[PDB]
Amino acid sequence: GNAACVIGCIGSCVISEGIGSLVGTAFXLG
Repeated sequence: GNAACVIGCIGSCVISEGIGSLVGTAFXLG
């Protein structure tokens, strides 16, 4: 997980509308 993914995870759970933001941090990868 790069530093860029961390910043994205901050607003990934919203655009992804997943179960939990904690899981959105994984999207940072792919």
